[PDB]
Amino acid sequence: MFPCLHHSQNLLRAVSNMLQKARQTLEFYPCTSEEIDHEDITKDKTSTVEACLPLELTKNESCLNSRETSFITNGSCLASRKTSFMMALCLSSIYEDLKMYQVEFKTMNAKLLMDPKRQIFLDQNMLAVIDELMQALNFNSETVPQKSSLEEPDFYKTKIKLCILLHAFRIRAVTIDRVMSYLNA
Amino acid sequence: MFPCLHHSQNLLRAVSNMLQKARQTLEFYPCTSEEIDHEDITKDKTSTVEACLPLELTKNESCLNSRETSFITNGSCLASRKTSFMMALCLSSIYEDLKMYQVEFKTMNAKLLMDPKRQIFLDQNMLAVIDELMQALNFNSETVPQKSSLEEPDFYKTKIKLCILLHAFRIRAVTIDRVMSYLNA
Amino acid sequence: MFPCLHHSQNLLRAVSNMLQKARQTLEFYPCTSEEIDHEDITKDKTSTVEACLPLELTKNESCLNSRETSFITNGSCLASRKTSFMMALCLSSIYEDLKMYQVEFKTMNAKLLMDPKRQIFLDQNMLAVIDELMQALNFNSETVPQKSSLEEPDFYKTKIKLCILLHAFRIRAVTIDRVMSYLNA
Amino acid sequence: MFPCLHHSQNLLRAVSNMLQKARQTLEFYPCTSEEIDHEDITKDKTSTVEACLPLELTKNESCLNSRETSFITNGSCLASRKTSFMMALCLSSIYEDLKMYQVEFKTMNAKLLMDPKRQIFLDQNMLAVIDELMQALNFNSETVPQKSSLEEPDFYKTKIKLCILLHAFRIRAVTIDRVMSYLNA
Amino acid sequence: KIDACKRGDVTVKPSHVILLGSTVNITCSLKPRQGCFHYSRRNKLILYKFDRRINFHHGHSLNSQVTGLPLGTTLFVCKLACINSDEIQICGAEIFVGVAPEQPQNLSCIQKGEQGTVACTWERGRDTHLYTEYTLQLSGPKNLTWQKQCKDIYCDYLDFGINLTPESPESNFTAKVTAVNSLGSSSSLPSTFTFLDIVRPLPPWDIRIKFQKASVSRCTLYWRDEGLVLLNRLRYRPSNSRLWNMVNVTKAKGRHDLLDLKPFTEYEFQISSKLHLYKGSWSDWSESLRA
Amino acid sequence: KIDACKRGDVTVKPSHVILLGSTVNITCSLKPRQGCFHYSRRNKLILYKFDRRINFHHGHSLNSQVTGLPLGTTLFVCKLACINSDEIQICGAEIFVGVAPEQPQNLSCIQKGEQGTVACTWERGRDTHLYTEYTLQLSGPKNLTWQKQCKDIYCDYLDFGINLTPESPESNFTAKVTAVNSLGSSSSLPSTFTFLDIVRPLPPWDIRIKFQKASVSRCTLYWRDEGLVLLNRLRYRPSNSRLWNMVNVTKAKGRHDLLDLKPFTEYEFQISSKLHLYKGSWSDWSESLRA
Amino acid sequence: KIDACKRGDVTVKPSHVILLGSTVNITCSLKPRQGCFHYSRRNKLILYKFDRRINFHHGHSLNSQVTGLPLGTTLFVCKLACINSDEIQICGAEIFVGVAPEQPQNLSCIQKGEQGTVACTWERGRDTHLYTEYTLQLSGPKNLTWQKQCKDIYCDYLDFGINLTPESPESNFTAKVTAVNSLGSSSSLPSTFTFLDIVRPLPPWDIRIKFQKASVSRCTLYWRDEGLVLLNRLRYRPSNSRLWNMVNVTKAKGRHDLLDLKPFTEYEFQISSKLHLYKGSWSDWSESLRA
Ligand SMILES: *[C@@H]1O[C@H](CO)[C@@H](O)[C@H](O)[C@H]1NC(C)=O
Ligand SMILES: *[C@@H]1O[C@H](CO)[C@@H](O)[C@H](O)[C@H]1NC(C)=O
Ligand SMILES: *[C@@H]1O[C@H](CO)[C@@H](O)[C@H](O)[C@H]1NC(C)=O
Ligand SMILES: *[C@@H]1O[C@H](CO)[C@@H](O)[C@H](O)[C@H]1NC(C)=O
Ligand SMILES: *[C@@H]1O[C@H](CO)[C@@H](O)[C@H](O)[C@H]1NC(C)=O
Ligand SMILES: *[C@@H]1O[C@H](CO)[C@@H](O)[C@H](O)[C@H]1NC(C)=O
Ligand SMILES: *[C@@H]1O[C@H](CO)[C@@H](O)[C@H](O)[C@H]1NC(C)=O
Ligand SMILES: *[C@@H]1O[C@H](CO)[C@@H](O)[C@H](O)[C@H]1NC(C)=O
Ligand SMILES: *[C@@H]1O[C@H](CO)[C@@H](O)[C@H](O)[C@H]1NC(C)=O
Repeated sequence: MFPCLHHSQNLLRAVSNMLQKARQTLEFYPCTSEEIDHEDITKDKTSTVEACLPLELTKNESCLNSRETSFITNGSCLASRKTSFMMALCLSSIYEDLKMYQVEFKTMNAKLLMDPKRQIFLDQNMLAVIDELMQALNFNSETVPQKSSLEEPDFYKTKIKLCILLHAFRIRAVTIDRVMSYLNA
Repeated sequence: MFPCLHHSQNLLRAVSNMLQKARQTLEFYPCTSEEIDHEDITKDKTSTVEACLPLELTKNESCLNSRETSFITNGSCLASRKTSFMMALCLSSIYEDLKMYQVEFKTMNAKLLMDPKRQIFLDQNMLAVIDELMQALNFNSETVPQKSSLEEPDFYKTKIKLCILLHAFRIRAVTIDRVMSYLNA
Repeated sequence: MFPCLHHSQNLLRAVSNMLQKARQTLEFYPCTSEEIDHEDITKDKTSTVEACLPLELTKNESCLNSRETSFITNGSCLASRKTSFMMALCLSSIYEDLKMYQVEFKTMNAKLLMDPKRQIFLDQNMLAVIDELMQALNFNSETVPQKSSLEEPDFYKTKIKLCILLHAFRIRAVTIDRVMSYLNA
Repeated sequence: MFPCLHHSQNLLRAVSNMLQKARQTLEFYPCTSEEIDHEDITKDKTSTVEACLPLELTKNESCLNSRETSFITNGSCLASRKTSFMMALCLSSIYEDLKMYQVEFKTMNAKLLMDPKRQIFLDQNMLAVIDELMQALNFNSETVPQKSSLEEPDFYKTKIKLCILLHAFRIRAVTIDRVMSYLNA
Repeated sequence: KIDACKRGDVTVKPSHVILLGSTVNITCSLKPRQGCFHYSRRNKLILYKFDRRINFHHGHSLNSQVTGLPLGTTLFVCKLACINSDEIQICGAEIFVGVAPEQPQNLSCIQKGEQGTVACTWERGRDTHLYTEYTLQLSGPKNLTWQKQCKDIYCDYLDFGINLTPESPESNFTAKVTAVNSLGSSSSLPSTFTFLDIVRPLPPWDIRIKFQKASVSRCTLYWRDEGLVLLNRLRYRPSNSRLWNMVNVTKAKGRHDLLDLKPFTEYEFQISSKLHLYKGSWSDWSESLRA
Repeated sequence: KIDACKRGDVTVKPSHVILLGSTVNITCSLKPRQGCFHYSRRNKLILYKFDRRINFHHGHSLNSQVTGLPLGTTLFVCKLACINSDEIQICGAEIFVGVAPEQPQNLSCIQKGEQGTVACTWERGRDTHLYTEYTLQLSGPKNLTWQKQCKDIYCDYLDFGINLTPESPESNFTAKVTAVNSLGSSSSLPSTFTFLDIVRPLPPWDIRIKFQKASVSRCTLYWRDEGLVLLNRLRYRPSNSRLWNMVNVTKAKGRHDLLDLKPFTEYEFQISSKLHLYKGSWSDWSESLRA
Repeated sequence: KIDACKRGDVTVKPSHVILLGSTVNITCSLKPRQGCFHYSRRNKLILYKFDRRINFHHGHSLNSQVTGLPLGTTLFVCKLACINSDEIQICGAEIFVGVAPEQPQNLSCIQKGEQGTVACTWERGRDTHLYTEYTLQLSGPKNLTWQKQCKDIYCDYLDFGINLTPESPESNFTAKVTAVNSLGSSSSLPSTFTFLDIVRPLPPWDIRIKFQKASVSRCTLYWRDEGLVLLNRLRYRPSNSRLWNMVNVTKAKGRHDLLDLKPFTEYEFQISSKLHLYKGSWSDWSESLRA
């Protein structure tokens, strides 16, 4: 049993439940996988797409581009002398992916609360799981400050952006789960 | 107020009380500063003697020997982007000094307990303060495992070695306190 | 939402899962509700059967027999000045019911572990839930000491007694859940 | 060693240091034991003066007036089946004495903060020790709510009342310490 | 930057928030680079409210003027229908029709017990279909005020964490509540309360029944409550039928020589205390004591 | 008192635990008060092993002598069949057939690093079908000792939490393992280990490659490991094909003037250290350093 | 390596630990490189016990044979006195004179209440001036033992954390205590205890006095204790002078129709319970109840 793998399995399950709630709440807003384009915020910032691979799959090492964002932050998920750099870079990039998403999700939630009704709001449990996993991934975890606005934003745009992020995040959550399973075995 | 400075001030005070107890308990064993030679276990292993200096005092940087033991372990005492490398190397070396002393002090205490009488034993509070300071100095703190022996050692040799270490450690404790005061101001 | 009601709902669910496991593990041992007689260990010791009723249902008060076992232990589940004695006696009796069952379940588990194979063993999670609920029910909670035997008991008798207790405990768990729901509403 | 005795010894020491500070700060205000009359707020409300005596000293039991304020609150300082009622009533009365003083001290501190200068303010450490001792004395401890005023009171009257309370409280602190020593031995 | 609307942008005049009765100019505009891949006079640019068609223009610029919108939110989504391909949602607007906020007609502040946190309650009035922010301010005789905001859209009450210790039993403290929404702001009239009015004594927690240490009818009741009580009341009514309860009791924690019925039949007992006779609320009756 | 068997009791001779090969006398006896409500010569008292009929007696006393039981547990349940009513289970016995426990042939104790917890490993041997308790005892020169018990039926190893500090580098410490089961007890032969044999140096955690601060072929390797190392070994083998690694390096944390190939092609580097040349195990090779 | 002894080394024959009565050959030897800087026939190599001179040799090799050492530790320090310089301490030896350990004559194991942790107590005997290690082992009917070591030199008792649940009320459990010191080892005789002997019922926690719900002399006492009690005893002795207490009470938690004195004068009440009449210890008397 791997504790980070348990957190990652909790993350994928939490996103799956939130995604189901989002489809039910926003009946008109189009939130089916077919009608929602895949857009990834972390497209160029992080190297999870390349660094997070089984050791057998990655060989030439040429594609790792000049140790891109090679922070290699030390953390409680692995041990400093336990695994190869290929997994050390991957764990740092996964931490960065969760930081980029959590900062955005909190911004969306703060705008959603202002709605006169409560049609939809991001799951507090899902946000807590993202923070818990980041704390294990990197010791120098930064907790996002409470975000708020002094004005009211258009709600339709936030609800379309929300659906686009949730689906992309779910794909990211499976990718983290596969890496955690590989680390355990 | 600096929390690490408070721990260092607690350390110097704890050593001062233990040193006074040691002189009273071992009346025959010679434990006065005049009769005890200065011997430092961390003579060559760590660069606290050179790295831990006020920024004004250190200039040529030639004497820092090839970044000796330049682990630069990140820790809660300072912030990663807060102070110059001269203090980052110093904090790592201070952590190493406390690790070398704690491992030795625990070995002496385990031998002292076997004594039929209880003439002297290392202060549990002083050992706890050393561990607390190390936890702040470096996140990857290693807790020393309970040490024990299956035989009985000569006690006179342990009691002479104890006095030699206590006096040397007290000088080290003032050096840590001066650095912590400089960091605060 | 009532926190004790949440613990009681957790208790009923935990017993339901353990009961299903017991039927699957002990295929030959008869553990169907039809073949297992109802026997309650707490038949005369506690007054949960009479004290734990909705206020509308209990009126003559004659049937409460001379304030039987009227310890009225104060606890975090209710408040001291919040509810009528009829519910105060009930909460004490429920605490006593959980104490009688936990002491017995631990005795059975200690005998079950000695089995050369591991056909069945009491759920650690279910035992933990019983302890958590008791801590809320009464401040002076007593934690049962680790129980062990220096000999090996007959296993068939323990496995028949286990099935008889599990079914009776499940009925008790629903009774606690009904009282917790009434307290919440 | 008795943990409540350690808290009581901490209380007497904390009052002694605060009393010394009060005399130094208020040079003109008369705060010497000779010029300050003894006035006890808990004169009739609690029976600590009579109930808290060594078992040998109290015999007729007639003077205990009709079990005055005989709440007998159960607590972590003693055990329920450990000591005689004479000490059980005493521990409850001591808890009540600390509650009467803490509520008053917080009211004085809230008025003192409004002063344009900071000539004197009640020691936060002393207030914390009073709360810690009360938590051990009675499980149903009530934490006093933050007190504040929307106007500015005369400061001279608060500073004279403060000196009268501090001296009376110090006598109460020694009385608690004597009882705790008797319980330990 | 995830972009919600890529094919085109839709504007609303004057704004998404409008006063009840106003008319919004929802205008759907398509960027020139985006559009139907094959020009044909069959493709349309529909506008839908709750998926109901309101307009259709072949040209990229579509203009609509919806009127008589009811209170609430209406989702106007502007989709593109091409010749054979299915409709692609392009962009949409959510409109919240709102009205000016109701002023709170009545404000009352109650503190429970001598030691209590002041809590103020107000009548919100009609619910404006808009986010509502409530501010409660308490000012003493000196012009110093505590500021607390109930950001929650519906607030039963707002509680000041700090306990109020009155410099003198007769002081004047004034409380006001302000409600602000995108459309307008309403402030309650200032209400001045003396400390005695705000404080409400706790119901007496303790109760004891003794028949004057004898089999005699006379009964003595030993209860306990908050120390500063200058008055009290007791229920001596027979349990089977309520009769009369004494208006006032002497300032005694322990009742003595109360007239009680000679039989030993169970009697319900209730007790209340008044902190101040001149301007103090009566405490709630204590839990009934059987017999 | 909950009782599992109310209708009747079943006894086993000699006991539920028997040596492989022995024969058990399972005897099902019915209490006189309990029984078939209507006497009839149709009701029977069956005995079943894994629900398989082995015997049937009309009388309350049933006697059976099962033989050739294999290793494992066999549930013999004795049910009552009446004339028309369904069979009621009365009582049953669970028999564990076991054999004498295997002695551990080999015992090895290894401590990881200068600071480590001693861990001892043994070969359990054939698994006796019985609960197994393992005791590990470690004694020093004179007979002081540390003992821990591995109650778990299967134990990979038992670890002494206490660290071992050797009064002198050459000392003799002896370790023994005892296995006890209902049927018998087997104890491993005492094995005497000197401290150097138990200790195993940690692989060097640090590694640095420098080409003598120049473009020259000569390379300097700056690694770090446990302080008490009097020997060391380095891998200079070419990365493409492994060739030879130097048997010993000087007692230097930082390698100097090592012969390295003139090309800058990536080379794998592995490092090991020996705490004592005379009687110390080699450390595991350090994580390969690319180039 | 901090070295306590540099100028010279001192050896002891046979060892620092010796049997009471033996003679130790303390020999102080000086390394050739170290010594008095100026050779003179005035410098000496003294040996001191508790700073008392026992011998003095000009030569580097000093030999002494101390005899009749009493029980305890004696510090023999060997200092060097030069011609004008002050004495420099060179090295020293601490000798612990000890005797063979006493065997524990009596071992008793007591468990408090039906649910309790078994605690065993022994008589250590004469204190050997040496480190003492005590091992307490408890074995059940077959051989399965719990191992616990009291490393503390003085142990009042050793407590087994695990509660003992007896497979049957009549079982035999055997307990032994072993004491080991550098000089020798003494083991207590095995003592066999049935579960009833080990268990001791708790004093009844609850007590209530009722005069049969009347002013009549007869009194009913409602107490509560551990469930498995088959006997009990009550103190009806008059408070002013103790008289007699009934040997046994019926198996009733609530006493009924007890003979009590007609006056209402305060009477002390004490209660005890017996778990088993045949082989169970009496419980301690419950806290006296006044009147
Ligand atoms: C809406 O637009 C029409 C034409 O574009 C214009 O005549 C009318 O005044 C506008 N009304 C508002 C409220 O903007
Ligand atoms: C307090 O405030 C009110 C309203 O702002 C004002 O009328 C009054 O004069 C003020 N009093 C003082 C003393 O400033
Ligand atoms: C409070 O106001 C009332 C009426 O405005 C006045 O009669 C009373 O004197 C005031 N109290 C104080 C303390 O000013
Ligand atoms: C079993 O019982 C039979 C008859 O009761 C007897 O002859 C035989 O010796 C017994 N064998 C054992 C092993 O008890
Ligand atoms: C140590 O124990 C072994 C075996 O029990 C024994 O042979 C030996 O004599 C013992 N040594 C001492 C000094 O007691
Ligand atoms: C350990 O035992 C070996 C052989 O039994 C012996 O040669 C060696 O001297 C012993 N070591 C000590 C310290 O007694
Ligand atoms: C002590 O030493 C002397 C001379 O060196 C020798 O004669 C004697 O036998 C020794 N005694 C012991 C106990 O070693
Ligand atoms: C239990 O141990 C004792 C002493 O070691 C021995 O005499 C006895 O035979 C053993 N019993 C079994 C069943 O091994
Ligand atoms: C325990 O031992 C006694 C005497 O040694 C014996 O009479 C008794 O039967 C034994 N009990 C058991 C259960 O073997």
